[PDB]
Amino acid sequence: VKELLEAGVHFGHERKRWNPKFARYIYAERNGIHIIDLQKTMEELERTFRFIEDLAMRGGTILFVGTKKQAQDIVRMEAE
Amino acid sequence: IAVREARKLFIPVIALADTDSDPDLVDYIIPGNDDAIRSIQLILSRAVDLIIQAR
Amino acid sequence: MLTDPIADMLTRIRNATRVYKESTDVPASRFKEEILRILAREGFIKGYERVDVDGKPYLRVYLKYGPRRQGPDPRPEQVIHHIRRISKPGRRVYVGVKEIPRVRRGLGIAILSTSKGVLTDREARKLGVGGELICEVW
Amino acid sequence: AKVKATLGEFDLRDYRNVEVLKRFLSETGKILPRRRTGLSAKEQRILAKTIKRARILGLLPFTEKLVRK
Amino acid sequence: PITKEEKQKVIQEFARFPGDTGSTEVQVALLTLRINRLSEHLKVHKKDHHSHRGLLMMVGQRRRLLRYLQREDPERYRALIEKLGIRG
Amino acid sequence: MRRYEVNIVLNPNLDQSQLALEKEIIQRALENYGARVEKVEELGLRRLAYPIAKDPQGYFLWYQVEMPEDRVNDLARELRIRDNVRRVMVVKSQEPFLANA
RNA sequence: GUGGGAGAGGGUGGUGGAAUUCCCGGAGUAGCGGUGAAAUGCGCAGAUACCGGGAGGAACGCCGAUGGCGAAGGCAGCCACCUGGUCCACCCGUGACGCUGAGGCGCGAAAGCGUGGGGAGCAAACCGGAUUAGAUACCCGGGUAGUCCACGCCCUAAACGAUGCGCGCUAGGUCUCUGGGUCUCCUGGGGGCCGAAGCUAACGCGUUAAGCGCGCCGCCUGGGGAGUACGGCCGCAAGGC
Repeated sequence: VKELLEAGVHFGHERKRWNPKFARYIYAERNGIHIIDLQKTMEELERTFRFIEDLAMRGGTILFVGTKKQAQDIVRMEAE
Repeated sequence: IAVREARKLFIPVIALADTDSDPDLVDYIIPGNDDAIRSIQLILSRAVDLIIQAR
Repeated sequence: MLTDPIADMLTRIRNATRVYKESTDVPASRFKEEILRILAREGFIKGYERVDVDGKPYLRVYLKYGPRRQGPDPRPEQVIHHIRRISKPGRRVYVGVKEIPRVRRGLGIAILSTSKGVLTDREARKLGVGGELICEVW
Repeated sequence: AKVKATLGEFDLRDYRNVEVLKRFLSETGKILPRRRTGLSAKEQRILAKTIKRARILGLLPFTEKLVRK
Repeated sequence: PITKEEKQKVIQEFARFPGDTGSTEVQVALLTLRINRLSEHLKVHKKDHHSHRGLLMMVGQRRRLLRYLQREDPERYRALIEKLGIRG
Repeated sequence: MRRYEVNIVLNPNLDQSQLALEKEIIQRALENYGARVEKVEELGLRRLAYPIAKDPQGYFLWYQVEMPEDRVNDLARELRIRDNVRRVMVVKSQEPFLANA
């Protein structure tokens, strides 16, 4: 944490869109919005970063696929 | 479509999934935000930095 | 009206195990407990616990799945592929020692309520007793 | 606007409260639907029953004529 | 309509013990009272086929409870049947 | 015994003599049928939305009464015998369901 | 059991308005009516359109809903009475008293029959006109049975959700009707719409299953012949099983 919380990572969608299979990650519901348990985010993030670093050091290629509106620029800049 | 294509060819999947997603289709998952430019920025910057450093 | 409890328990286990849920709740009884203990000892379920739901005694069954699969449909392989009820109310099935069936060449099991308790087919043949044929599981 | 909105507190079951019940009728002596009134199903039902009762008493018109084309 | 007072008198009359409202005797007595009222009503109103279904359901329920009571405790069954004047 | 409301719409073209006469007649019939009045409201004359008995006016009488249910019907058929009474409405006393709370 | 709720659920008495028809009164003239176009028809014995006073029969305009109630068939002007089912809360009483149910008993749209009444409008059959190789039909003007009420029969249907009943288990989202609560919203019941798993030949169904199971009942075994013939039972008959 201490970076995730300020970045608004732990903000989900309303109760009108949540996929039931995602329920294992949700901490609690506030003011009609779904909040993600940042702790589980921490362990999962550690796991995924470990995998990413291992694959990169092995020389593997990772493809970035984000085609939303706002995500275009960030994806381009990061991938380049 | 991308995720289904990656599944079909036995390619690992990493996603920045949020509340309205199915975690099963993703092998390595980051439960966080997909809106909120700041969240995307943090996650992607960290990942790219880790890529660069561990080369 | 609930006519068969044991079929109910088996169906509860099945329906649960297929939406890949983690635990399940079933009303408690001695006979159900015997069947559950046989299932657990055979490495079919993670194990059973005695709990209380609003005072009512219930049994919580913890369920076992395989490793996560690769490619499309990555849902883990089932440990209980198929679980039936042989002897139902309105048609009771009893077998001698000679008539004890073999399930999937021994890869599966069949549970009997022999005169010496609830036993798998293997133990019942070893002891040399028969009785009601409850269920087949593999 | 909506008739309920352009009103204060009142009692629907009063079958003699003419000065308000006159508002829930069109130019022709017909009960206004929930589109024009803006009431719940229950309120609308009670209102229709009350209007019918008042019409029986002769307080309200069964039918009228609009002075137009 | 069956008044609160009549219901209460029946309950207090057929109670197994003071403060009982659920014993077989109480239920059978209440059913008997309902059956009586509905029976006379249907005697007057002949073409009321809808209430006849209610009557049949009531009679069936009473018979089921009486069967249970007779199976369990015969003395109470005979006492109740004589007290209420059923089947006679 | 239950609680009821009684509405009488009678001839407007009755003077004091006939008005008090008919009032006494209906009242006498009221205690005849075991009724028990809690309050009386007179609304004088109000304009009807359509003619009743060839006249556009009517005199309104309102009585919140209390009487056994079984007689109520009979009571109504008694209040309608007078030629001067145009409308009789007996309504079980409902509850003030307050709209727009 | 106690405290409450909703509703075109049923039966029996009454009374409210707007039409249609007929009778009469006031005037008031030359056509009304009808069709794709026209006639048949009504009118000069005063038709039609207007106003006023009567009689009578049947159905309830707005509300009105993709809504509610009932086991179905079905049920809506308003008021009162006598009653059936159902839901919620309190978990207060009894102690497995339960589910299904071949026969039996009862209810069962419309049409049809019997004994009486009633008859405004519509209208099988029937009588004319028109369209037409022919219309014995569709369109038009009349018109009995019938449609309405009481009692008694008949017992059928695309009587449909083309889906028997009871119970338990298995993601959700959304729109409504109706209750209780601490009322941002949680918690029961009912009616719909998308859709997880799963099912299905497919269409599609999917917590109101056509999913996973259990208990009981009823049916099916190629299409015609044929719901026919025969025998039986039920009906006044048509006819039904």
